[PDB]
Amino acid sequence: ASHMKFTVEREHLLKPLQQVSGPLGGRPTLPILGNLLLQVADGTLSLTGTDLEMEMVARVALVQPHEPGATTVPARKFFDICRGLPEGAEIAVQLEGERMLVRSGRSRFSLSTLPAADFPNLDDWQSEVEFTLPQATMKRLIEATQFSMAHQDVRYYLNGMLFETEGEELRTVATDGHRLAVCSMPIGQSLPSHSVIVPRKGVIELMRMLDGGDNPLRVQIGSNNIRAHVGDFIFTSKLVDGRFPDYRRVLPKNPDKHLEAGCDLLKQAFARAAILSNEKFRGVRLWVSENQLKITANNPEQEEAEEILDVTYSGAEMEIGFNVSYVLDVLNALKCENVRMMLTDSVSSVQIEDAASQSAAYVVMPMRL
Amino acid sequence: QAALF
Repeated sequence: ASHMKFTVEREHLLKPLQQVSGPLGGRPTLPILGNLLLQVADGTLSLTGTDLEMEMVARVALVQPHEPGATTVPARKFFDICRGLPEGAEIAVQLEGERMLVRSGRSRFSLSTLPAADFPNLDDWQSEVEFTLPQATMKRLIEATQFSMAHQDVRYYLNGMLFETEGEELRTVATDGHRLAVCSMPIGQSLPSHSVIVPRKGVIELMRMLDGGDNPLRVQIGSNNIRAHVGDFIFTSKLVDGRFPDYRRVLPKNPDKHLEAGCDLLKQAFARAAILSNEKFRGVRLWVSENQLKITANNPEQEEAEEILDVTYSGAEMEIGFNVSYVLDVLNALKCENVRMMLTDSVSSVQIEDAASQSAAYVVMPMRL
Repeated sequence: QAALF
């Protein structure tokens, strides 16, 4: 364990290195958080990156003679060296004193190290629920809602995504207090009930590990941590504390005005109107009348966009204002033929959803224009 | 802009 050494084909290293460098990046703090932990033992090389809140581990099987041990090495420099070597290269790595040597061909790189003993670990924990699902289903759930997470709200429980198991369904919820997205998908297993908040940076990391086609995703949820296994990777994150809002109480109660329109026509009309909306406040005005929607936008310069669209609507006329970016985010996430908007009045939220599917639902709160 | 909660 004192003299780590391994030799591995470049192509078995590149994707693991790229993946484990995900939690890394900006804001130097502890020096060793810019490093990857390398551990050789019993036929396996493990590579780990962490930002203290979450960690990503990749396992690479070692075919060739190796000696056990561990060290840490600058992540980006090690990846850039491996990637810069020619296709098919064999990469021989060994600790020499306080340096890590990387050799291939007549190329030699001697990298600085920091001790493996200094590499931070997440505290140990106990999984309460576990389930396995296709990557495509998790990717659905996250893409349907991720845009509605808050970024830096003082309501820190909003800077993340709720993952909820209920019956046979896995559900995601995201909201920033101005808009909410919820999506649920069947999992094919009866699950205990759990509701946990994954921090927004963990959502992004989870989601970048779903490159794999058909390798399934195994999820374990504890009281304070979540872990996802895909292929040879294991991702673990802390959870966020707090009582996340109940989407069931956020959905508009009995909206009485039901508008249906083509999703692409509606999206393009809002996108053009947005050009002449206020650059900061983004307000657009919707006027609904018999089978018609009018969208208007004005800015401090007194420029004005107006779009009129034929829609399906029978009901009282009303006017309502929205941040057009929030509406465009919903329409971009729907990707369907027809959308349904369900309205109540000018001061109340609206529900937006695919006219043909109820798997996802969106709620947007209006603006007083 | 109004809030949901």
